[PDB]
Amino acid sequence: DTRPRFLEQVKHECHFFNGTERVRFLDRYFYHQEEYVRFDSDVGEYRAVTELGRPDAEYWNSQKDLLEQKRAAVDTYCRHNYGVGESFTVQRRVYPEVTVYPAKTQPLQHHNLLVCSVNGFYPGSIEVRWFRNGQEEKTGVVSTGLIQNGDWTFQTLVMLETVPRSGEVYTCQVEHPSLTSPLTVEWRA
Amino acid sequence: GVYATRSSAVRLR
Amino acid sequence: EEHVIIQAEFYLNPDQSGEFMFDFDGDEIFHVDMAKKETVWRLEEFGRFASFEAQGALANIAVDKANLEIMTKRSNYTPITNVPPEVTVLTNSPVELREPNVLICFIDKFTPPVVNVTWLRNGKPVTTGVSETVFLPREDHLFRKFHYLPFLPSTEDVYDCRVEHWGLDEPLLKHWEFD
Ligand SMILES: *[C@@H]1O[C@H](CO)[C@@H](O[C@@H]2O[C@H](CO)[C@@H](O)[C@H](O)[C@H]2NC(C)=O)[C@H](O)[C@H]1NC(C)=O
Ligand SMILES: *[C@@H]1O[C@H](CO)[C@@H](O)[C@H](O)[C@H]1NC(C)=O
Ligand SMILES: *[C@@H]1O[C@H](CO)[C@@H](O)[C@H](O)[C@H]1NC(C)=O
Repeated sequence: DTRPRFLEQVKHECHFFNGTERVRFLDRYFYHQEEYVRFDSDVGEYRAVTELGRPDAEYWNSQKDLLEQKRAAVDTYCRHNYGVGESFTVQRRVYPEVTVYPAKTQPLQHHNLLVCSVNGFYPGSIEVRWFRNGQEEKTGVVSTGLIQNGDWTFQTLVMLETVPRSGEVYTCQVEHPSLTSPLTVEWRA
Repeated sequence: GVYATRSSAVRLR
Repeated sequence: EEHVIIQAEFYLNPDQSGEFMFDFDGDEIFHVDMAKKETVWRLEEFGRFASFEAQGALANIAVDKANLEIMTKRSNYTPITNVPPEVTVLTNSPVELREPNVLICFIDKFTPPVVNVTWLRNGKPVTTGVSETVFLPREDHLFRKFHYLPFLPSTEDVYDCRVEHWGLDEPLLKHWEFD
């Protein structure tokens, strides 16, 4: 199917700062990937983003009733919907399960990678740190970064490049809004 | 509570 | 900002495909099944706490359809440029032999929002237990999508996620096998 495609998108966005103390509403219209006209609650009128959107900005700005609908949206739309979903979105908290296992940076070689696998947490903000015998190790640390699972949970792998010596105890430490104190998992060689 | 729909503005023909 | 809630809509010609969904900080709260005219909550618990009149989504999509016609004309029928996807396959938890896990196929950074996705087990299409999300919006106004496959890890099976998109010259296969 080589037929040309044409795509319309609309995004009605509500931006929240300090709960609902400060709210910004954006009414955004897109043709393909390009935004061509928008209503910003900071402005209170539509503005063309590209020349293509100018007729719409001018037509919509001539409709006082339409503009007042958009101007009230921070209250009637944004603050309202925030209230509706707050208990299971804003307040959603799921602790991570933390696993440590050894790995290899290159096949055949002995174990020289410690993986701290952090799974199933929400929200996304998280801090994972490695310790060797109680001392934070900041060198040789690489990660997958923050991975969205698409199902309201996240995961991340935080790896430490190291050559384990007998007696050493390694610790992966995880801080997260769902936790009241750091979660630690030890690994011994 | 009930989620509210923001509507999409009608372009002129 | 602390949080962002986005009501994201699209309509695509000539496919006559339209989507309506709500996003909270990058996760889907719900979308509307246009054919069934029903609200589909991303997690079932969501629907115990909130409701949505699906009909309102239908009205918006009708407006989006009319607007697309107008804009297509205004642009002198300038079509979308295909942007092919990036594809990643991962598991949802650390893998242990014969311990139930889930394969995730993440399809990212693409447009238009049309894709064929197939799970392959040992080179054969599998559909038992699979699930998927609708098209999820990106801040660069491309799209994201997830496909899922519950599976029982073994040394004998390999998997691939096969993705077809008009921006690809050939289908993209991303492999997974037990480490
Ligand atoms: C998804 O699957 C179908 C499987 O064939 C793809 O191809 C069809 O392509 C022909 C081209 O003339 C047309 O009949 C339709 O466009 C498709 N459907 C059918 C039933 O034939 C389709 O293009 C695939 N989509 C993508 C984006 O790869
Ligand atoms: C945030 O909200 C509280 C109460 O609603 C207010 O007292 C405070 O000044 C606000 N500003 C911040 C947190 O900077
Ligand atoms: C479309 O074509 C008309 C004349 O045919 C021209 O005036 C206009 O600038 C074109 N618009 C775009 C977006 O190319």
